[PDB]
Amino acid sequence: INPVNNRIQDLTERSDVLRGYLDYDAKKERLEEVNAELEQPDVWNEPERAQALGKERSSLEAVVDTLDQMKQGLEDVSGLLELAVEADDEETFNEAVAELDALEEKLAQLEFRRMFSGEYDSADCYLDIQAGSGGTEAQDWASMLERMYLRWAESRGFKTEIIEESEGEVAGIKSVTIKISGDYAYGWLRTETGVHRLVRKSPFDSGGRRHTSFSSAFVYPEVDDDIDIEINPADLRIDVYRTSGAGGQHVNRTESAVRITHIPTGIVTQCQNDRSQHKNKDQAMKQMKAKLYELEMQKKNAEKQAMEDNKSDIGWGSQIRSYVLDDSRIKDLRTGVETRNTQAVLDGSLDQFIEASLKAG
Amino acid sequence: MALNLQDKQAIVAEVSEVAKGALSAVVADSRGVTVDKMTELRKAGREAGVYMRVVRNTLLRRAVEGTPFECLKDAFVGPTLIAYSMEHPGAAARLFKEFAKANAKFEVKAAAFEGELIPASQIDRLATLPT
Amino acid sequence: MKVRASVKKLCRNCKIVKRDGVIRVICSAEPKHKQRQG
Amino acid sequence: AKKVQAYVKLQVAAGMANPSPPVGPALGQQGVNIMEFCKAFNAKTDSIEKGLPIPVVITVYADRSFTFVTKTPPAAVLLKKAAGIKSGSGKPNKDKVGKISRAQLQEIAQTKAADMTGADIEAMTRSIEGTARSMGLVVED
RNA sequence: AGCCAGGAUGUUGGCUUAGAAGCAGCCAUCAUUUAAAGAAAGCGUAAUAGCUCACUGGUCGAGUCGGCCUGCGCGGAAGA
Ligand SMILES: [Mg+2]
Ligand SMILES: [Zn+2]
Repeated sequence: INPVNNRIQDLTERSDVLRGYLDYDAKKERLEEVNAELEQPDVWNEPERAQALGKERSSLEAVVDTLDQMKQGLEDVSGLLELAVEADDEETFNEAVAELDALEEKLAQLEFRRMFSGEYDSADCYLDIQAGSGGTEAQDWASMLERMYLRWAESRGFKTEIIEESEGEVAGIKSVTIKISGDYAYGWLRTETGVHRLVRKSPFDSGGRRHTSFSSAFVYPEVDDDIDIEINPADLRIDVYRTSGAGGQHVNRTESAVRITHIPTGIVTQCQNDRSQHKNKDQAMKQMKAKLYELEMQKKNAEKQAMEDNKSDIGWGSQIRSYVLDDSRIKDLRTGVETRNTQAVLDGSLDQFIEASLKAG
Repeated sequence: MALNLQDKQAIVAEVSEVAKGALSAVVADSRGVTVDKMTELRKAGREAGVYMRVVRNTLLRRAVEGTPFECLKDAFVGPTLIAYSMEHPGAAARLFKEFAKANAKFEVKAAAFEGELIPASQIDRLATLPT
Repeated sequence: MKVRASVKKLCRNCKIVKRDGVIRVICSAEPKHKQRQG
Repeated sequence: AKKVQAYVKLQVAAGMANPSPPVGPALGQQGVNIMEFCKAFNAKTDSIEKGLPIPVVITVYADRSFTFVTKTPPAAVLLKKAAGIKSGSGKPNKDKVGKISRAQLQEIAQTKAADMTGADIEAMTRSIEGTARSMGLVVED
């Protein structure tokens, strides 16, 4: 009896899923297609193609060979454990532990590769949550959702910084922006962008009347201080002005917002870190470009990046979550992962939806 | 390079070679190709390494300076690139017949080689010497 | 050829020449180094 | 007939032949049949350890006759196998790898001079240690 | 200063999970044989065939190579 073998059983079935993700058949089919095209006598005569054919080769060789490394590797680890239990070699028991873990460390190498983290997915990011309509019901949902995310990253260890927070009227905000410092911080949060539906009996009306509130959240990364493509001039606009009341221990003890707009395509960012006007406008233009950066990536998806124009515009990830409090049923509209624990996911038990969003993102 | 200070030490090393040696034999790499180099280096590092230095400093004031102690008749072999090679472990060894065999192997163009008169012989390659 | 008030050897093959008093700078390598005046 | 017509050096593996995938460009520009090159190394590699890095030397004659000669594995990878740590040196004497005894160096230098040339085993050991200090490898006796 | 040659074996050059047969990035910078050869001067480059400078010998066999203090000149200097 060995629970390590019970993990070898678990890792192998997961490996079948890891093979089930990448379409392991077509991986070996395409890799031989790069092989046949390099036999072509004009490899040296097509230089740019040659560096590209090697690029198509080397990118798959780090995956297909690893997939075959996990194939023949696991079969030997399947041998080294069962030989150890049936012969009682204490070192063979000790070595098989390192033999199983390294395969998971290859599964961990596939983990970031399956996540296909590119541009700024390994970097920190910013949040942007807007309140819906209907007075106090919307701002509470703005608040309760935001303060769930604030209690979320603290459990994961991501440093949180409220860049800007604009309180609506009665217990809640209308817009908020939070900087999330962390490794792969954009990677764990990118897929949460969209509109989040709240369904509950409102506490604001006598009787009952289950009310449906809406609120959206927008996650845009940190663009490495410069994208390397500055589209600055672009009808720039500064509007720096005093904010609500600095009452007692109000946010950052600043009340000095820097409202900056990007008139073409209508992008609006703002910052409320410090009293130094020149400091905030420096930080706000950083996120203005980042918000402009996510606009540039959506255009690729708008053509032929990941939409698959088959019949029509296959997408519209606006309604991505539904939070029904009085039925205790949280449903994700992108995968269908459901959970019957409201206060747990109101505390930050969102890993079940991250893996759900990791699949289609 | 330098003055007489560095110029003599190479000759003093040749003085160390004439201390117990005999039958100096020479070659001529005035035009020596890569393989004429590849032979004369890889063979020189692996044959003995001690006497197979290619001392082609054959000026009539430089190589003549090498021989005021053993066989001053070797002062005649100044011109037409000359690189001395005595034999330290074997007095009058195979390295008289060997260079002729080197010319019978790859060294076709080395047209000034004769070998010196320690045992009083020249140009004509010999084999009645203990190889 | 390049014309300047200050001419100098840009490479190792280019040499100096005083053709008809006019200081020139011929070059056996890249013709981009041919200079005049100076 | 004569010396050479097409002189190359290839094969960074010891049991993996594969004519067309990695060697394909260096076969057609050298007048080499793929399966002939695939099996000629296999005609030699069975007696030596397979999977390791062992180079080759190819000479082509004017009558299309391929004569192949193997060499010794490099210093930087064999010592990487002698130490077992797959690393180099990003920074010279900052990215350190691990120590190698002169007794470990003695078996190597005697083998590096078995397929290649040299004069002294210790002089070859200094050459290995010269490349060792060049790879960020700490060396002991 | 030319005319003739070498410019090699070294670790097929090692590491940022792109590649480097003296040359794009980061590096070293220790040798071997050493008359002497730097992982280096410029290009041919998916590291594709090579020719040369460093340094060193043979022949001719005399002076030569630069820097500085300065006299007098040249170019820079095109208008109605
Ligand atoms: Mg003047
Ligand atoms: Zn020039």
